[PDB]
Amino acid sequence: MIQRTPKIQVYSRHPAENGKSNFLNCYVSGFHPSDIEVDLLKNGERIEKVEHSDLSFSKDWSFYLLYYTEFTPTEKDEYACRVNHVTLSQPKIVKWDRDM
Amino acid sequence: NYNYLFRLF
Amino acid sequence: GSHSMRYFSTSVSRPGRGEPRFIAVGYVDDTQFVRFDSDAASQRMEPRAPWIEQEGPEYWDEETGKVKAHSQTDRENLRIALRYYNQSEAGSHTLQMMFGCDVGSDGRFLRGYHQYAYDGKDYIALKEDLRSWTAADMAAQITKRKWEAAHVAEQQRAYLEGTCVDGLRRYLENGKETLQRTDPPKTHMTHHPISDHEATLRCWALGFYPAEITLTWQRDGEDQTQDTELVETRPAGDGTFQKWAAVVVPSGEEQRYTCHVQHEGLPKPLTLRWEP
Repeated sequence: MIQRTPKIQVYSRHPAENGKSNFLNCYVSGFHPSDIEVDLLKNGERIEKVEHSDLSFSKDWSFYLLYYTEFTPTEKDEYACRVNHVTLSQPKIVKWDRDM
Repeated sequence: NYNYLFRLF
Repeated sequence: GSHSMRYFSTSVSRPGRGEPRFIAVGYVDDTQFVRFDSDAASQRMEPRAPWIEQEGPEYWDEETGKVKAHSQTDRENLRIALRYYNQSEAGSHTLQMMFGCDVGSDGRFLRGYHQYAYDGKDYIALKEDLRSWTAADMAAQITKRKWEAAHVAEQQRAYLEGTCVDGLRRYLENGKETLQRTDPPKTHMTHHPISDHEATLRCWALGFYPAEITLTWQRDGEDQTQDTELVETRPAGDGTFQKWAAVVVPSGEEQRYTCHVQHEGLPKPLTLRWEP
């Protein structure tokens, strides 16, 4: 039984300008098995109409999903990705850093 | 195009 | 240059909470064009690219049939691996499959693939010659002996050299606008002080297709593969890709470091120096 925790990247589709239309992406990759919970959070509360790509995988058989939602960023609005997987005892939260 | 046939292990 | 078609299937058992979930997904290069999800309301092979919707209703009927068949088979293959490996009926298990073909600039068949993995490990695979099998362990030997006897290699080789290349060639024509396009990366650099001694130089590449790219750091013109952080290429969500590479530079030596971007879409490799 292989068990690999997901690599998590939280990023916008386009370079973020406060008050400009954009997409918030949470990319989870390199995990096994495929069962995974992903939420996008606005200020620690859960965003509703979050869409995700169809389950696919890499040459090494590890899975990757993209979770995305339309958003307009502002200075005081902080966004995070929350991930749970069989490899994690407790959900993992990764803050969106518009520089990273 | 998907292939037509799939075999049991 | 090569083009490629791949179908990726995942079957996941879940004793007590139904029958196996089966998700299948088709790609031409780095572009998804179809899907099937045994949990999708539709229960059809659905389009995921503009240019596939071009296909007649006879395509969608024949393709839905073939993938539902795959679904039912890999469902039984989860039961068989369970017996071969002597595993409890309590545990959830994964069976993944990958098949497809590559064609050259000319539409000439180049190579083909037919591979299974059970619980994230290689199980059985058609070798490069499309005539023989690699079995990862004793359970797969059993499948190998079965398939050697039933001439399954010859059957698969037929599909890989025929229907698979015929389809890929049809898609590369109908999706020419999209699939034979070359979106070059939009580049920039960022600076992030880590300590009093060191800082991170990050080289960004955004909105590029295909996903194949090389970001390399050079110090005084010599390659700095040691101490380069490279993140997995990631999807923007619009069919283009993003990637970055980083080095921890001794603070006050930023000018000694240049970033090199290589991509199918660039006439020449791009160079970026740190500019305050």
